[PDB]
Amino acid sequence: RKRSFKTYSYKGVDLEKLLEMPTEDFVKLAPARVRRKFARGLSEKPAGLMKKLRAAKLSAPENEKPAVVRTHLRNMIIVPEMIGSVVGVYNGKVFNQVEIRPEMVGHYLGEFSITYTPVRHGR
Amino acid sequence: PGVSVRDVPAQDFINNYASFLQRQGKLEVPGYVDIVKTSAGNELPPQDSEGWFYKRAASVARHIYLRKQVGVGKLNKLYGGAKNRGVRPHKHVDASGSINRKVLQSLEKLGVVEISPKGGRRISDNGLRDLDRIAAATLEDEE
Amino acid sequence: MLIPKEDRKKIYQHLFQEGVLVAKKDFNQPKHEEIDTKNLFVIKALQSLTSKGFVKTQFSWQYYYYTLTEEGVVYLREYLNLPEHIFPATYLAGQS
Amino acid sequence: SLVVQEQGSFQHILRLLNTNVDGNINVVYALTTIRGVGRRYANLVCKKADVDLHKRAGELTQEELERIVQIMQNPTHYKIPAWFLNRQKDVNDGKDYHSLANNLESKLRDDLERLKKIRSHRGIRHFWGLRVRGQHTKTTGRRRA
Amino acid sequence: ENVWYSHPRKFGKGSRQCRISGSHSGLIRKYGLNIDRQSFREKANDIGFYKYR
Amino acid sequence: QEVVIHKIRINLTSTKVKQLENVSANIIKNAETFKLVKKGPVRLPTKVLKISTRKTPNGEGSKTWDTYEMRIHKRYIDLEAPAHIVKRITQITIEPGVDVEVIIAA
Amino acid sequence: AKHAVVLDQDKFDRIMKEAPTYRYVSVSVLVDRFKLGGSLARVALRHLENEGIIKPVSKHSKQAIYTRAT
Amino acid sequence: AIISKKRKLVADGVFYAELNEFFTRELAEEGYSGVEVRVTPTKTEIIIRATKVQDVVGENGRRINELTLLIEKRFKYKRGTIALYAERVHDRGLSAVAQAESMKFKLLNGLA
RNA sequence: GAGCCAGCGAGUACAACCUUGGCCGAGAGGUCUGGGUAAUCUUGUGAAACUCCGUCGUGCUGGGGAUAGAGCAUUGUAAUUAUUGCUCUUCAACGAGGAAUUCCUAGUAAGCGCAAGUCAUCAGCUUGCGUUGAUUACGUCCCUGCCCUUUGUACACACCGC
Ligand SMILES: [Mg+2]
Ligand SMILES: [Mg+2]
Ligand SMILES: [Mg+2]
Ligand SMILES: [Mg+2]
Repeated sequence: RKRSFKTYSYKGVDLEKLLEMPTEDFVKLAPARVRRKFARGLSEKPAGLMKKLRAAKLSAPENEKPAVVRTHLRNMIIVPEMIGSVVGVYNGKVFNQVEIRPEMVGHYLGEFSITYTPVRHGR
Repeated sequence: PGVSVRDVPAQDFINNYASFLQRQGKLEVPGYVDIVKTSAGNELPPQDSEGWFYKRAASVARHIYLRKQVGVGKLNKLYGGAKNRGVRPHKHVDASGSINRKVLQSLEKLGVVEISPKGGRRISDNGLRDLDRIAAATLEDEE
Repeated sequence: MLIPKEDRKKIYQHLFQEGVLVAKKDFNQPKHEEIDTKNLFVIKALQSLTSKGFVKTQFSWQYYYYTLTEEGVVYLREYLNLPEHIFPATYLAGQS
Repeated sequence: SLVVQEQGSFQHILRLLNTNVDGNINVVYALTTIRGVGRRYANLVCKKADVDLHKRAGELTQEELERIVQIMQNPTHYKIPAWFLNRQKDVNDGKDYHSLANNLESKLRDDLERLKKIRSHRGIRHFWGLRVRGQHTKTTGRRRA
Repeated sequence: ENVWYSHPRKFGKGSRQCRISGSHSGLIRKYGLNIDRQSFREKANDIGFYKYR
Repeated sequence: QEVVIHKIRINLTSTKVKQLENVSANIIKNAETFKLVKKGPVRLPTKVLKISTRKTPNGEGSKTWDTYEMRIHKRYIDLEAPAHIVKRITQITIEPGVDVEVIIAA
Repeated sequence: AKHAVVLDQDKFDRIMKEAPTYRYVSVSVLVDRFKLGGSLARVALRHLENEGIIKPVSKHSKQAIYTRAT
Repeated sequence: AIISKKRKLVADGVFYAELNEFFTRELAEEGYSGVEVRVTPTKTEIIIRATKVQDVVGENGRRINELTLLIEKRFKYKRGTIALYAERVHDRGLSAVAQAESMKFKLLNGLA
């Protein structure tokens, strides 16, 4: 063994760089929408939630999950700083628990929750 | 008598111009040839492919000659047509702007087009002469 | 109603100067024209005045209009201090 | 331009990239018929090759075919802008790439799998067997896969 | 007095009120009227607008 | 002593047409009296302001419409004449309804 | 497919034999007398117009009406 | 100031309408019928047709003055550039608005 | 490919409107600069459908463009439940539609685009506009509705009646 199955990733290389690249780098190595978002004024989006996540990471039992960070800001994008931490994406009812992974990278928080309950009767 | 540019039936004139350009081999290539659509609505690049550009240039020159002073946007507008936009009805969207600009530049380099005041471009003397010659040739051919 | 009293006083003074007041029907507006106070506050004040007589109010076309009655004028004067032979618009300044 | 003189009859239906290139017709058309190449792309490929679009081209040459295959394989090596492609910008930090046959299908499958793994809204929709790109199924398309 | 009592209402249906009702429904913003259509109709003659053809 | 001709355009915009015409006539008369070089009353295309509106408030019943419209009438009188004269003209010949207006700068 | 697209020497020869005859030769006419399909037919027509044989009547795109000499 | 001519005209019309509305609202007791607006240079003449002209006036410049002030406040004008006048109506019965107003008043009072 | 012609309009200074002209970009779109508060500048809105010469020839084909995947753009605070645009790729149903039923009598019908309206951004909608421009009546009460007249009426909340 050497390479673990295959790299869980964005556009090329491996994980070791993902976790330690901060935000600008990520943006540079991301889609167009994301870039646009980054360009526009960031105030209240990456501020408090991020801090909370960091705190959770710090004060975990080690090996087990961090504390669940609840989120209205479902508009936010999954940057690599908080891969592993659990986020409670809001859907009117329920802060739906979403687990952030090495593949969930560069997608919106709101697109892992689903607000409605899907249709029955006939699929 | 008096030979003129208008006496020739357009398409023929354009063809002649294209031929002349080909003979010259000095209109200069853009770089996008057959890696280019020509309009934002045309689900197929130019069928002629090699050449075509020359013809386009000639057409542009002719247009310039006809009008007082012409620019890029206007040219694009003239060129573009209907997008088979889908199940939606047709709009009018303008043609390849960059390509048009390139063509204009080429013309300028040649000495067809001259930069005008107010806005856009008009015609050079040499270019005019060339056009006249082409017209004459066309007339001769017709005869 | 919750007014820093200074602002209220200022408003009153302005009213006295005028003999009239024109406001918007626009709450959330940060500061009124002429007076350096919130428009909402001014409106509230006007309403209060109306409730204890004094002012006459019209709500036409998103514009509150306000005029003082004799009693109202007197009240205003009392609030201020200014004794007699004073501004409003009950009589002309000179020739206009 | 010219009618095909000489004996002719050089192979009805050629096999290329694990798929059926149809005889006669035209190179572009053949490419299109392959699961993964389209019209404009096909045209571009033809241009690169340097064959006439007028020719029916089931009587194509072997060298030409090879060249075409090579072109299909490699965007970056040849003069293809690399934003004209099927796929572009993929894995971690790296390069744009595309396939055009069986290969293309495989790539698509892989992408789908990835999406599923991610469990993104789109992925979820795909899983369901539904409408990924938010088109209203209140009235339209009442049969489905 | 409270801090957050305002979403950015620069543009859209919410910003553009009418002059009379202050509604966001059938707003004629053509020629800088800014009038809910019914209201305009009611007053159109006074505002110079007459029916001919 | 001066006789400094600035070249002055009088605009004449209105809704009411007859009134406007009358005003124009008056202006012309004044000019004649003062005896000046001027271009006659030029008439520009009548800009029409159209407001199409569903006759209904509630949008219930048949779908009927009312095209309410406004006629704008815009005239130009170009005077090759002095400043004082222009001022005088401005002072006399003002009617209700018509928007009298002066450009002054050629 | 209904065939009549395949190209041969023999086929060419038969086509040639001959431009003479027929009041008018129209791509349409050529196909289907069961000859080489559309484009091919057009090409043949063009060839026939090289040195006499079949002179033209119309010249339009797709409405190309030709007739025997002389 | 300085806008498209048509636009300006429209604005003016709107203003006039507003004024009319205000008059209807406010000068109910006075028996107001209609406004006449003449926009000359410097001064602007706002003529008012009402039944109770004296009432409208007040007592040698009061109510009218107040109204003027209000108008100024509304539309960013200065003192002098607005001139109000309260005039009589030539034959009230020929007017319609006035009649309507009268009827309304009667109704309010409580008549058959 | 080439030819290349309209009419209604609309359009900003306290905002951010239309935006030519120049350079970058396959595009979309960026940029610098203007001109326009408007018979002046956008705008001859050189709109389409059309016309000409060539390429495919009657094969679910290059007809048809849906669903799809990816990227590039833009609007906005926010685009996943694709806003829209563009680029490549996918190529589904559908060979003129049964019972039924709509609209129409001349610059009409039908086609074709423009146009403002809503509008930060989105046109398959809408009110207008012009361009191309026919077929067949120029009658009748067969149907449908409506109108009257004469008739009959235990109805008058009037046939959903009594
Ligand atoms: Mg089409
Ligand atoms: Mg014009
Ligand atoms: Mg196909
Ligand atoms: Mg709509």
